[PDB]
Amino acid sequence: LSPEDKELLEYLQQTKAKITVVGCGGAGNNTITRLKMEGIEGAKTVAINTDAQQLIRTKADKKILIGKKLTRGLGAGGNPKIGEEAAKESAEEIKAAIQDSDMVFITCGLGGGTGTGSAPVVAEISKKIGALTVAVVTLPFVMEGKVRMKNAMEGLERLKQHTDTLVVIPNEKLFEIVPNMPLKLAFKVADEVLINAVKGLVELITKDGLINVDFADVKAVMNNGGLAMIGIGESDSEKRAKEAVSMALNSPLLDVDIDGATGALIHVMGPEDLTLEEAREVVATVSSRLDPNATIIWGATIDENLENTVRVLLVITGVQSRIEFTDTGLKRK
Ligand SMILES: Nc1nc2c(ncn2[C@@H]2O[C@H](COP(=O)(O)OP(=O)(O)OP(=O)(O)O)[C@@H](O)[C@H]2O)c(=O)[nH]1
Repeated sequence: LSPEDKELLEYLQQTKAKITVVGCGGAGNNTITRLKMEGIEGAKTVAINTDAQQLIRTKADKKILIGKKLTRGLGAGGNPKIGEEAAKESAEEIKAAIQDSDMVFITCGLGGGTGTGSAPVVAEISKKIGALTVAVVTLPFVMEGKVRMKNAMEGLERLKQHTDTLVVIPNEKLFEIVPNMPLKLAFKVADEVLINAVKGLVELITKDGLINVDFADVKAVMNNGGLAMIGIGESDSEKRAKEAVSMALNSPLLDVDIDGATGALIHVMGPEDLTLEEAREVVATVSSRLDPNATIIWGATIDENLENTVRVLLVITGVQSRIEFTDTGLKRK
């Protein structure tokens, strides 16, 4: 290299795109374990919990037992205030774990005491250290009771204050995607949706695909993404891409009017035969549903184990104006 280049290269050393995924509580730890095992690209995994038992069986690059003094390696018994206090007690440890992150993804299942209470604290620390802060959480199933939903919605309001983009997945809508879903599989299905949303979002940024995804562009869209919801579709039919995206756009997970969306993140995943043209069609389709002024970030990657199905992850941002937060859940205005 040359003097100019050598300098630049060194610059590239300091600069980067450090991404960290933080799973709080049992549901959050379960998600992290999966990401670590199946291997998530270009991202560090961090699991935190008050419950030492759940944490020890979890798998991640780093684990943080929060609230030692407060809970003594025990769970929060459903009390969000314990999770919040616990996270505060361990702020320094959490800070050390996500310290040099350019972007932090916070994931958990809202409704319990740990995830609900600590997620907002992790988010506050994430922004204070200057990282693009994104949350991807789930709301509980109706069958879990109103207390769990209230605590979740309150935690959702608190989280909303400290995140740059808050992606919310309504577990209850999973029953609209698979009507005859056996209760014993309800959480195994939610698990699948959570992983696809988080891994899908993370890899859209870190995984090499048929087209480059610029981190700066991702920042611009998510810096003020506000409240976001997802849509998931997949098809192996003649018009794989067309059907997949149609499924995503009509997904019950995307429970809101999207015409008033400020932006979107689109991740097209398919087998080795996936072309840029299919991905283009997915994006073209989505763009016609959103405001003509919305910013759309998209990518297309190859998923080794897909065979001949194309999957589409959609993330519509800035829909807070079309949603209302109630103690019973999210309601479309
Ligand atoms: N996908 C998924 N969601 C889960 C699972 N377990 C529970 N949930 C959901 O996540 C919410 C919070 O549960 P946990 O993560 O177990 O709770 P916690 O944050 O650890 O809180 P405490 O046990 O009170 O300390 C529940 O209300 C369910 O909606 C799981 O295995 N997978």
